[PDB]
Amino acid sequence: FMAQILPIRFQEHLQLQNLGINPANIGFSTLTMESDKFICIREKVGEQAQVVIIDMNDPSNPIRRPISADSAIMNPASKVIALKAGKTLQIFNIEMKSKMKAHTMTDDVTFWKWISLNTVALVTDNAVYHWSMEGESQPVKMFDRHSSLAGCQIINYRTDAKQKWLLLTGISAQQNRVVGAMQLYSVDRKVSQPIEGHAASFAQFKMEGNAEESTLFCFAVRGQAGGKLHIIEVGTPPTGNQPFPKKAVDVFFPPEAQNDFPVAMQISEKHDVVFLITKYGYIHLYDLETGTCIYMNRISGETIFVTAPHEATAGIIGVNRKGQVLSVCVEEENIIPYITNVLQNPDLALRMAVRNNL
Ligand SMILES: O=S(=O)(Nc1nc(O)c(Cc2ccc(Br)cc2)s1)c1cccc2ccccc12
Repeated sequence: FMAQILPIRFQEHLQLQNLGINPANIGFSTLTMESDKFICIREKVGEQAQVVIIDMNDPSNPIRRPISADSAIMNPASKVIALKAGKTLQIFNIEMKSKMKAHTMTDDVTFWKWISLNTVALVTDNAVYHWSMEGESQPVKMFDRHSSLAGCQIINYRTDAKQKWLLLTGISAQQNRVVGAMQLYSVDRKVSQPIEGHAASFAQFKMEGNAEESTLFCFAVRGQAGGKLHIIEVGTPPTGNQPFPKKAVDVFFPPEAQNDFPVAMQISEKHDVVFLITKYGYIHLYDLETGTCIYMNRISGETIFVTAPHEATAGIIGVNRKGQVLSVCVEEENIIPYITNVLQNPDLALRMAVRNNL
């Protein structure tokens, strides 16, 4: 019953191979998507290093230039790009064709990412730094790396909106298993906590009855107990708030997907829904308040290796290994019908309508 309506809208936005990208460069080491505004690809054509910027508002006109960099990340919003070569980092203003700032690190930066409109996080083998793109400031060390992530491939770093909670995520091969290792750091406490996790995100959520938003930490893991997802408030509730009761739910994997595991998460600011993507190209939806699983489906035939928030729909946008650029968001008009008649969870249907963010 109601087999035809879905709680999500799937969209294809682009096929990068149709825009002249070599499929060999459609991967984590050469293609970045730091927000839904831009895709940046490093390509070696003949002997020439080139960097291609796809403006998602004008994608059929990619800009391609000879630029030598080990890594290239567009600003989430501005026409500004961070470039790295060896231990030397530069931030460049594209629109004004001008160098903004440069810095030479002592240690190699193995992973970097824009964490805000104006700040780029730098991960080295032993520490994490934040670097403002503005003014004269140098990178500032935020914390030292926990031994539990030693030797990991770093896969993500992110913060809460207030930049008081910092999360570093790595994976390692333990025999034939991919084991996720996170470090959660409290700026104010100066304390780290090691956490077995594969994908996470922070979120701000206003509980019924509270005047102030709660800062939530959501992570998903496939460990020895199977797939689990946790939704936890970090630190102490804002003055006047009740605390958010911790939620813990299973994360399902079908029998034919024993080697699947979580790889990405984004949280809808408008809908209070967690989007979880797996290595095999499945998407899951969970309610942020309860952890309730809303929907699961395989949405991509290829691994989706990078994601970002999709701002226009308060959804998730990603790029798969073949170059499909795809998004998923809540279908606002069919979500409650689906919850009512397919999930048959009227409490969730009621709570979503009472939030009234549809
Ligand atoms: O749009 S650009 O400004 N194109 C450029 N092409 C060349 O050749 C540039 C050369 C240049 C060297 C030194 C300075 Br200072 C300024 C520009 S800048 C640009 C700058 C930085 C990174 C880019 C990556 C992909 C596409 C264009 C890029």
